[PDB]
Amino acid sequence: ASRGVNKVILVGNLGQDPEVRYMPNGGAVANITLATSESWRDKATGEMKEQTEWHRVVLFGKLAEVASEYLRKGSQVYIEGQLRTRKWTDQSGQDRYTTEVVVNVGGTMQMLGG
Amino acid sequence: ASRGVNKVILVGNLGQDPEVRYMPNGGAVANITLATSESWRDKATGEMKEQTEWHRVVLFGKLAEVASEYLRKGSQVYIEGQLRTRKWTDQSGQDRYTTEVVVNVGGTMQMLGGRQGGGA
Amino acid sequence: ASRGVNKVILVGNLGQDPEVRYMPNGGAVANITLATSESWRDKATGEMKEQTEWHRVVLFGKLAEVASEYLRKGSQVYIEGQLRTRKWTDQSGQDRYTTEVVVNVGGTMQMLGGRQ
Amino acid sequence: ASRGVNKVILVGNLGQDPEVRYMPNGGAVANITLATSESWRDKATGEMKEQTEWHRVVLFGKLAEVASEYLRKGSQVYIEGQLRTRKWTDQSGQDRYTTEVVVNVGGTMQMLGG
Repeated sequence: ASRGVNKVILVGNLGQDPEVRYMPNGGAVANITLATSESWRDKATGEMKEQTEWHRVVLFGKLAEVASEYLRKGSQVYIEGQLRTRKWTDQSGQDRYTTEVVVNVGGTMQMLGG
Repeated sequence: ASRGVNKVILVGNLGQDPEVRYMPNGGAVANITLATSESWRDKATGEMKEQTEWHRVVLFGKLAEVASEYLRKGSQVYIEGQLRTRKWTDQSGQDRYTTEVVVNVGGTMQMLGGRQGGGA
Repeated sequence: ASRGVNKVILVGNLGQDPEVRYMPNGGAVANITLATSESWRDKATGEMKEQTEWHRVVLFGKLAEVASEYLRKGSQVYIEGQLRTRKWTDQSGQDRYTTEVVVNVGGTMQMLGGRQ
Repeated sequence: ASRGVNKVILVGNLGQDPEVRYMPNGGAVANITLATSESWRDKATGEMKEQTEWHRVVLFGKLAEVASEYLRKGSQVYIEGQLRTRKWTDQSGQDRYTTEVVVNVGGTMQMLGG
């Protein structure tokens, strides 16, 4: 063929309110940041030893809007976007961010969250 | 005591042979780079186009090894790892890479895929 | 292709309290039934129509227990088991049930309150 | 309280030709049967036993067609449908089949390369 399967699945809480914004063509684009966590106590020296990944998801169109009107910090959502590392040059050098992009092929859904 | 679900699923072809290591000379860590692709005929030229994401997957333990013994450039694998963006300071500033880490909760599997008969 | 990938992912609510069982082996086996839902509109025969699949998940070992101690009707869990249609002859004919089996390769996790 | 996430992911080989049908008036419906496998040696016998699940996937629209035109037996596909147990009364009693339904939210893709 010439395609493959690039899929990301997430169940997490927004760590910050939806970071909305618009662009050319007049685009709706939410930038929520999810946080998954995985703990595993045993053999160390003190207290606690948890780890929590922070995903940089990226919504578009409706979802973007939806996110904006109803998503809040603490909420718990299920994302089915896809990996998309994007290059951008900072105030000098080139930086790239891998973000969770939910475009059609996937979709957000929230739970009872908090 | 937080958890949630951080899962990545990939079906793709390695774009470069597998980068394998062993620490402590057995904590094997493979670093294969997958490539997924998504085309479409560009409408304004009518020509063919194709953007292709390159994922940086990371295998461990057995899979790492497995990858090493049987995973070659162009091979097609199914990974079920999880997202793990990790921070590292370059030769000056701080950089972070989001890699596909396959640790237990997931696992690699290859298809007959493309480009075989290695050792002509 | 020689082994393939059989994976099921679910986010749903138990429709009834668990159903723990202990087999000779000594293991515990929870049989919670999840319910996913998908509503939608039309123009043929219906209003805002909603159909809801009922998955028959199957837990083992710890999870089975966990489920038992803290899973009740209405809880919301994330299962990562695998499809497993199993044949069994009823009080006469042969019947087969496709159940969501979570064995190692996957795992349960609940939303809103947990092992806490 | 009217959703959740019901998703099935499969990478497998059709165990035989895709049963391709074109509904009463138009849209088709493919009925390919996937086969996943899981082996292991016997902790005593040493035999290389292997259990293999057979999924009953269901394609629609394009995919259905695609399947028909290019999915040959033995083909290896990736399905991203969702679980859908459906009730039907046999030539007497009530029977229910849990099938892998690929409707929009998912999609078929075959492997090959050679």
